[PDB]
Amino acid sequence: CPAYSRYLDC
Amino acid sequence: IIGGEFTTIENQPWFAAIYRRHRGGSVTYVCGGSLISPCWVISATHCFIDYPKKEDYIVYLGRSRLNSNTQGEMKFEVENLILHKDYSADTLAYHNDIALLKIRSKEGRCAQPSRTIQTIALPSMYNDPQFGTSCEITGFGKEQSTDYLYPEQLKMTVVKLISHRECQQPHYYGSEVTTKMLCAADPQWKTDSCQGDSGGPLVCSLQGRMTLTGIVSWGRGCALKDKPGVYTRVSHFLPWIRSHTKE
Repeated sequence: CPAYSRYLDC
Repeated sequence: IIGGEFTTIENQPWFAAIYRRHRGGSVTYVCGGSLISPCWVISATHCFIDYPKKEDYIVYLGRSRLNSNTQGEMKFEVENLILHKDYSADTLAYHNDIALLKIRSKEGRCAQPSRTIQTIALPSMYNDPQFGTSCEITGFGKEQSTDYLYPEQLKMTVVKLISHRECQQPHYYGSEVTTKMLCAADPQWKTDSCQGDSGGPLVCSLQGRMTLTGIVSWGRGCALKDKPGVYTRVSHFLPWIRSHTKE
């Protein structure tokens, strides 16, 4: 994951 | 959503709730989206990149609650899952973070507008409001960065558009933020989107109309000083959108 993702799986 | 208020689908009738069916029969929330025409929901590519199979996904419209039914919701299957060819993820951010889902019910029908279901308008190409414009975001995302559970009731809040000039300062994002992206935040840093809000709409009033101005993409933390939400700049993707949907 990118460090700043707001994706629920991250 | 950090801060802001609980709401219902009626106040955000284009919001789509997107779920993934698991191999053990369990079904879990993936991301938000927006209804831009009856057969089409727009969202973020990063939501679907790890599991690219359109058969794993269910889209609900008219839905105010995350794990329980709302009267008036409609369930849809995904007929195609169109991800951006140029999507990419950095150590920090996402690029070209946009996706399209063409929806049909098991009855082959597309969305019927409702008290609880309405489409949202796309902006004119390269047309955006000015920095400092108040806009609305909606989602089922965490209410605090430290939570492990998602709220059951839909939420929304208001944030202000930030200039690319201000978004690029070094103590804000720097060169990570491109012109394919829009930043927005609370002037006091008290409200913001968060994990589980991604794919969801940033909605602004642009020349009278409620317009879909961005798609929740990334940000460092939620409601963190000097760290605004970042969104896919919709107005910069109309041709991509028209190609894939004018079908």
